[PDB]
Amino acid sequence: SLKITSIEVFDCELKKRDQTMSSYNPVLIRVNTDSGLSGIGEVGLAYGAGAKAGVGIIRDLAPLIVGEDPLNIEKIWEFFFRKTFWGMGGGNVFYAGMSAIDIALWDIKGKYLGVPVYQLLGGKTNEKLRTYASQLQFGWGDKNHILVTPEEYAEAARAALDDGYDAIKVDPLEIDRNGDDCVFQNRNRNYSGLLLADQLKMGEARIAAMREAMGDDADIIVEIHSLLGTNSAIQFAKAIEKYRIFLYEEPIHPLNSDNMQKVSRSTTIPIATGERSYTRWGYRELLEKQSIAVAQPDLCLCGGITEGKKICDYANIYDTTVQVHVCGGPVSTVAALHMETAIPNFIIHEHHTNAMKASIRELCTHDYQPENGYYVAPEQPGLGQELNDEVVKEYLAYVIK
Amino acid sequence: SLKITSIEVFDCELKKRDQTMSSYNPVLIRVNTDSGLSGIGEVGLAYGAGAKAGVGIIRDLAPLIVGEDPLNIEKIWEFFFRKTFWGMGGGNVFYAGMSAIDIALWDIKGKYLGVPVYQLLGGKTNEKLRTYASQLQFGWGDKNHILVTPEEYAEAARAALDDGYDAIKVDPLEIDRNGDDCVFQNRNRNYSGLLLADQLKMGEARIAAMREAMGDDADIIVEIHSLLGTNSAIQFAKAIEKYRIFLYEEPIHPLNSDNMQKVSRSTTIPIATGERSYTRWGYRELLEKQSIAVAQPDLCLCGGITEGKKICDYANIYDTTVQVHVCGGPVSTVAALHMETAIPNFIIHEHHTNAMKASIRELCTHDYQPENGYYVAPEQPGLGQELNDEVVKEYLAYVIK
Amino acid sequence: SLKITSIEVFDCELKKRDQTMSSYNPVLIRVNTDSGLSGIGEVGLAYGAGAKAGVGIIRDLAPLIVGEDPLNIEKIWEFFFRKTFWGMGGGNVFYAGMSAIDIALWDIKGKYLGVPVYQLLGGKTNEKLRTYASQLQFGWGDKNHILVTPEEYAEAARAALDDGYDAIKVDPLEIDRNGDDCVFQNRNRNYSGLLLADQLKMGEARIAAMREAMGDDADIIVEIHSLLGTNSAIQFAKAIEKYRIFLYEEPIHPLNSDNMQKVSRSTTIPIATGERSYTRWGYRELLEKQSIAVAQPDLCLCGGITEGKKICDYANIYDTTVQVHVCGGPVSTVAALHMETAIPNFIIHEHHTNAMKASIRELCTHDYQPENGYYVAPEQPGLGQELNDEVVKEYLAYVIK
Amino acid sequence: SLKITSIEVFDCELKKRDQTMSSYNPVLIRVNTDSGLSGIGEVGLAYGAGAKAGVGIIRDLAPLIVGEDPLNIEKIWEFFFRKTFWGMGGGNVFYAGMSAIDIALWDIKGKYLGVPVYQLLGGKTNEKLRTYASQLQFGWGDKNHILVTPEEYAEAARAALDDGYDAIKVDPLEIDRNGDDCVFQNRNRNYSGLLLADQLKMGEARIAAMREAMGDDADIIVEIHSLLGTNSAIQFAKAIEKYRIFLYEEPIHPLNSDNMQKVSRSTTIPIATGERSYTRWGYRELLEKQSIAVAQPDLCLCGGITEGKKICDYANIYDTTVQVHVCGGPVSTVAALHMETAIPNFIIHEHHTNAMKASIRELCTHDYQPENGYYVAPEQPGLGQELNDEVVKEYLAYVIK
Ligand SMILES: [Mg+2]
Ligand SMILES: [Mg+2]
Ligand SMILES: [Mg+2]
Ligand SMILES: [Mg+2]
Repeated sequence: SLKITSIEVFDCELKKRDQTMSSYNPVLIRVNTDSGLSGIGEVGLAYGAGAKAGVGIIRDLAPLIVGEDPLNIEKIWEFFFRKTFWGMGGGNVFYAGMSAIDIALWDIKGKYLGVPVYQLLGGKTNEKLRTYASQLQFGWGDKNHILVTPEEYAEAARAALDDGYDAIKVDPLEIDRNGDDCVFQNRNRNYSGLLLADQLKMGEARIAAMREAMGDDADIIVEIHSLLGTNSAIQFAKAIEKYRIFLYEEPIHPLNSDNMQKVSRSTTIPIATGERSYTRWGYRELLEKQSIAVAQPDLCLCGGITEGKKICDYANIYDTTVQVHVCGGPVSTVAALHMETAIPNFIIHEHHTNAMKASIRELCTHDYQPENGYYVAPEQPGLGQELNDEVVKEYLAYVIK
Repeated sequence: SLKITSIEVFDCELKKRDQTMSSYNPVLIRVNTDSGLSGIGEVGLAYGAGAKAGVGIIRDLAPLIVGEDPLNIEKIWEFFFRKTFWGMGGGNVFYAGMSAIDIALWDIKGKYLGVPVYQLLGGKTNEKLRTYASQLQFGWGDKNHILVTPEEYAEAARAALDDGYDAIKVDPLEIDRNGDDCVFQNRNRNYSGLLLADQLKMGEARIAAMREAMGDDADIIVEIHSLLGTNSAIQFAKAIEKYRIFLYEEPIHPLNSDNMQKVSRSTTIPIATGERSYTRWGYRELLEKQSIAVAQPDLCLCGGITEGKKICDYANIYDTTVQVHVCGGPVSTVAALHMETAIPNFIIHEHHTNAMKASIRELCTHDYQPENGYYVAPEQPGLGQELNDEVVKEYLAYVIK
Repeated sequence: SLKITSIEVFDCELKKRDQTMSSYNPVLIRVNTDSGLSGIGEVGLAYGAGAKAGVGIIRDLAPLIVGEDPLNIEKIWEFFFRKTFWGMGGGNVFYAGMSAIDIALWDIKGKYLGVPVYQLLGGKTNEKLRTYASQLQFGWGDKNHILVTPEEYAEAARAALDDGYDAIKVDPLEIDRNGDDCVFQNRNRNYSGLLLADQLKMGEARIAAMREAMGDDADIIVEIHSLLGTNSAIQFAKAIEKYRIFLYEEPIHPLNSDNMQKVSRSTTIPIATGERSYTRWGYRELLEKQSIAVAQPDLCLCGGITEGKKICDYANIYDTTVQVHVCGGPVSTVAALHMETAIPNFIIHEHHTNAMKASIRELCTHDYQPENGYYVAPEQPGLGQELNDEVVKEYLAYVIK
Repeated sequence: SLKITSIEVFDCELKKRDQTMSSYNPVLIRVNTDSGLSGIGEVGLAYGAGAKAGVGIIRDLAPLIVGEDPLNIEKIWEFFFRKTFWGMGGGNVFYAGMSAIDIALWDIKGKYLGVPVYQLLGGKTNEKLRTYASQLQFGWGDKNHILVTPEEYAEAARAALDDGYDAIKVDPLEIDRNGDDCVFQNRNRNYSGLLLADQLKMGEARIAAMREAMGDDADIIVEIHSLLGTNSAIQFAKAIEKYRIFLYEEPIHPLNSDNMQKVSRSTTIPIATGERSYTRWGYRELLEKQSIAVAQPDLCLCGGITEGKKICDYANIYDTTVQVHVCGGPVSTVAALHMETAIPNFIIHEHHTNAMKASIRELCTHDYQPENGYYVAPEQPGLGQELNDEVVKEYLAYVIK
């Protein structure tokens, strides 16, 4: 049999190699065994305020499974859920720690059994995966900058379509009229109540310009990053329904599920959420209340592959399809690709604007990128990724033995 | 006006000074200002899997408020909620980081204004605070060890009453037949479904013996630590109803609020929970579904004094009274005392079996202990504690400047 | 320590100095202590039928706290709630009496601690406060008269915008086709059922003329003063949705919360209410039923600053923002300014058309007015207002000793 | 036709004529007409904090109907509801002012038409009215003082039965161990959460002793005066169910109707409330949620005879029967008797322990007292009372002409 021998934690402070990417700190792990099979995982706190907590949570959780059999993945998941105290009252950090370990264990099991992770998740259901260009308020391809003017948003939409995408996502309210970023800066605090005329006009004009540039057929997902409250989310939705919006993502935060239901009932645009929703239990009220068209769990936050699969299976009975949230290192991308290949209720894959950055790509050994708007799964045993040790040795923070 | 100059984070690995306390690791902070006024706070992850994540979250949050005016407490809270990404989909670790900072800010403001924190929370509403002896499964007073036999539990109860308490709390199922601890060990996995006869008998016998030793008048709170599921929680409740139980704490975890409601409707014992429920949003479904008689936020987890007050005020409209959850360092205790002194809907104060332990006491410079089953408020400016520098220098982990 | 020594009640029958303002009777109080620190408050019954009851309620409540420590503000509030009989079945008059006393106690506590009241409410969250010109059916600035013709309403909108406002409020149905006032006269009794064509046309034409005059960007709040019933409120709302209405205030009275929900579900205009809703308990059904976008408690009716803060905190979890209702003397204005400065869910401040009247301004020592559409908080200890004794000595009605 | 010429308001400070009755201050009015017909009414704020507000509200409302035709009772009621501002967000004081006027108008109309008021309410439905001896915690008959010991309560019960009653009401928790009164004093603040063992025992012992002294057949109503909260109300109910309790009155206050429902569902004792519930709107949630077996509007608070009748008629469709709340002057009694004589859903009449007191009796010119546990209706035109001018001249406070 196998025993876990050590877990390495990498604090990937990208600013050390790429000062461009200073808002960014992937947290990667490697779980090693006495057989010599290792697996890699990722804690999904690469952006916002969380990376150092993410490193910490691996230090908290890793000691509990040193010496244990990695193949009992359900048992290990349940132990973390039940026997840690915080497993039964956890959130983004705790479940991110479980997720990272869980991903690595799936990687190990695939290598042990000689097959890609999608085989272990039910086989090749989807041979290729429709993909969108994500977060175009930061540009696409050539012109990468913070976009303010409607013409700039139109240009980014054209760039993405020229790159062979037939779907894009944009947050048209994140960037204020001065070019400040409302996700991370105290700007437009009124967003949580009702929009001002200028703000409604700013957001609608960006979407209008993008729809004009793209034509009618390509799809537009409107990302809101939980910036709006129930009333402004509905207000803005009604202003943009005329542009044929595919999905309306995180119109408000997920903490009040009844408010999510009210948003969904009050616009014709289908609602997506999930990146800030963790475990089956974090989807129960969203699904039961018929509030969402699309679930977007992050496999590096929601409980990993074991739990992600369960969220997908559950979503299916409410006609809710799945786009895994992906915004971190290469490990998140491969976990998503295996999940999406296997699940019958896949809808679309998210290709983040920064997924081609050198400092992200160099963390791992393989590069999986879309071609002409489509992704395919890795075919090697396990996830099909390893860490690039030449780079990650500089990011090694802790070894749990 | 004032400016935050640095935040110190203390990783209190108590095992370094007391090998008996290796299950515990308080996480303390100190927020310093350019006036020389400092405030102290606590991240409520002293037990279970979480301490190192708690250290990390302070590394993540502290840099965002270095240089800012500490007096703008509501603004700082809201910024953490809104502009960090994870504040709108947090959990135990994120909200614990917010809590510690918030508590340190109230300490600063009390010191600045020259009054105890209870004055800033509305004044001296409750002159003294009824207190219970908490967690008697580990003994009380003279005989402190893991208790197994009904007679041992009866002895603990007598010891508590002799110490001047007229209320105790006990988890009569945590310890199995062999003395193993179900909270942190993989024992009695069947607890989440239905109890076996031996287990029902084991728990009831402990309660029965305790009630016999105490007499009818002293109160028994039954703690379940979310060890049971809906069905076993009800099964066990109905077996112990005959002993006149004051509160039933965490019969199940709080992740499914409808199941909490079902428990509440299926026993005559009033339900308490809340140590694993964070922010006002954490209490909305519990209160609206009329599921709980007593809310138990931990001020070092639930969002601090600012948010804890709001939880208390909200609970009041549903006739839900409050016992702050306290299991950590001396900072958690004083935050609790100030809150409980101010709120009209205080019910009882939790005095944990280890809150008198040297290795916990020695973190801070003052003593606050109950007398004749009652607590009173600190009366000095601010929280009424400082760090004991001679001790905590050995625990200093990071300074954010 | 401090003890309350006396409470003065001022029956401000403005007609004694200003026959123009004969519909108006502010009720002010002053609470004095043995330290020489005094605080002022206001009973929010300056208009409609209530002022003499308001004077009476201070006579009823004041004796109960002579000799008591004013710093225990929560204790005093709770005593009035619990131990007066009518505190637990009260309404506008009883809660107005509690509010006035509560405001004065906050004033005292701010002076005692040397800081403005907003500091005690959580600090400076909002540095400036967007303000609307309120009740333009009575004119703005130059032409103050009862407005009937659509051109007159357009003129008042222009006057307000010229005064530097970017938002206005108007009740376009209060004034009937003969210039009578439906709020206080038995006219258009059919309003509670369904509107007649002429009435629908009258109201819509006024709003249309105002939107035309203002342009598209400035905001229009439509005040209904509970004149309409569920069916006519919806009927009228649907007629005016085309003009981009910001808020629809008091479309019906608050006594049937399910009817409020039905109104909210049946129009795209966000609903505001609250001036006739008192205490947390008066908002529970409004919020739970997701009926309101904006809460408008009057701090001189709803339970004061202590309770107002609690209403704001509660509203926030439903994405409900707050505009304090202000239509009385200068004390109401300052209480609102301190509240709005501190709360994270402020949306807009109400500047009533009569807030510049000489006979109102002369009641107090300071004048706080908006500049270019914005208010700021007072900065002196306490509320930042005192009574102007030269004037108010003529209004002194009772001293409770 | 007739015209109202003046309204006299009497501030009945009974302490001026009887120092034993200093807790009580009836507020009476007389409405005079140009025909010489007068009517009398009562503002139901004779106890608790409210009398002077009640005098004031008559000053506020009276001027609005001087000169009007008193026969248009529905019109006058509706005008107060609709055209005063506060009538659509009132409460105890506002609706009490409406009530007093309304009762005086029915007195006038009965006199004008030459028939007792019950005839105008539908006729003599109930020839006699079962009556209970109310509030035995203050003694009955020979021994009138604050009662403490179970034997004292048993003695009160025997005294009532000897007086010909076959039903009593008692609040067994209002008086503490030391004889202090929890209704108006800050004692037993914990009552709003959960009862302590001593308090549960104290209340149960009083009920037990009473049931023993009475025998099984006579009825016991348990009054709680809204002293308990949801959880303690249920706790105490379940302790006294064994004594066969007829009604449980005001187990909690009426501000949260969902909690009232929860109480109703959690005990086998039928719930009564309504003295602190006003207008039909005050009863809607109570009746629809099937929370109450018996409604207890006070006609001097709930909106008078006009509105009281409507409450009775509405309660009927939910099988809710009516006991009018009566604790005030002789006017409240006769209004009750006429209402109860007419309504098909009468259940029992409340005879308060002080309704026979000289200082209350002497306010009016006639005697109406129960006999052998039964009341009958007055038979003279109108209400069947006049003011005793020789007494009330000393209480005259205002005349509105
Ligand atoms: Mg997103
Ligand atoms: Mg616990
Ligand atoms: Mg209004
Ligand atoms: Mg009663």
